Amino acid sequence: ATFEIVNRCSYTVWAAASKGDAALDAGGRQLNSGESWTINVEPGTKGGKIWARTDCYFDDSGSGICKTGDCGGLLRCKRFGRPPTTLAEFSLNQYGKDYIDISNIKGFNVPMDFSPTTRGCRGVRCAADIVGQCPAKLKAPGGGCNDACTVFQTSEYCCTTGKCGPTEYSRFFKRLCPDAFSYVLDKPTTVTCPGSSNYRVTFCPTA
Repeated sequence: ATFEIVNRCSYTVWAAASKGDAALDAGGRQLNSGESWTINVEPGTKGGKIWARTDCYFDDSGSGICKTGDCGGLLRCKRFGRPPTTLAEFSLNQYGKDYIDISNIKGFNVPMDFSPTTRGCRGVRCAADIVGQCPAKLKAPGGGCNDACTVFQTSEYCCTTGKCGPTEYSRFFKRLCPDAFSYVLDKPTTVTCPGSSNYRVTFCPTA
């Protein structure tokens, strides 16, 4: 499977890509404005994610920092990212089907489009101006908009039981971004496409 991570943002970003315990394809890139990087994701791959890192410096040694989605300090993300981050997440070939989906459970820090490039199903999207109306207590350290948990690490906000519920915060994201997860116990927003379908990820969708 191929994912086309297109960067439409007016700035530079370091798209990111991990299956959490490892990179997915090349793990990390940097695209300037209007650039795409094409990664081959392994078939049957479970639980990969793609996100975007903001405001960074990495040497000729793949280290450094990013105000957002910093993955243990390194270009080539082999590990998931530091909050706050719009979460592009897929599981492929789990019995004929594929699972695409965007989640704000890890916050928001860049608008995204995750859409199939094949025939089959729908893409999902979360391009509202989150940073723009982020509640000030979610107001982000880097230039994103943090999630309750990353902000209080309280039970409530963290679903630190299993038994959960919605919060005045979870719905800010949900009022804004309905097709994405605003919390764990969130009525899943998954979009089951066809097996082996190819996708396209877009940073700063039409707008």
